[PDB]
Amino acid sequence: KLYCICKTPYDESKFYIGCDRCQNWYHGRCVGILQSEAELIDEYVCPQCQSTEDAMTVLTPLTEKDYEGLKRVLRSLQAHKMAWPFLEPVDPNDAPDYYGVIKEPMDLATMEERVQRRYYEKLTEFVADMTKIFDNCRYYNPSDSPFYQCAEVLESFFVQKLKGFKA
Amino acid sequence: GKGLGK
Ligand SMILES: [Zn+2]
Ligand SMILES: [Zn+2]
Repeated sequence: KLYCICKTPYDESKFYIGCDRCQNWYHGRCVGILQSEAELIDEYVCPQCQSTEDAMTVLTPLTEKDYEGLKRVLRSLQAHKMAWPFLEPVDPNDAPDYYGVIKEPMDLATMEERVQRRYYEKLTEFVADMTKIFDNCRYYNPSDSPFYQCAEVLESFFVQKLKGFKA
Repeated sequence: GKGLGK
């Protein structure tokens, strides 16, 4: 009865564009799209639906192609200059109290094993394990320590590398 | 850092 982001009655004198996801119609004007502009995109996706698609990328099942992606992402992390602390499980000999302080240890080799055995079913689970690596480090190590700074840098890197991951 | 250190 009311349409578009503007919540107005249907007016057949006006140009509408239809969202291919929700099938609701939107004034071309309210979405910044002229008629000549609409004949160049194949599938319009409206503001509300688009943010839903954005949000659900981390929750949809990991495809075979996504798994190729996780392997690449992991490889770029393992190669990063700041990833040296995170390549393997912490050695108790290097930090005798570590496994008493850190309840859920995580590291890149363990994550590689998990990718190998297709342990992850959604992107959010992979991200959760990566986030554990960084949160543990920031928890165990002082803020002025290069270990902590390495976590800060690598997390920032990872967040960038994850943009446009999923189809 | 809650830990004794590395
Ligand atoms: Zn829509
Ligand atoms: Zn409108």
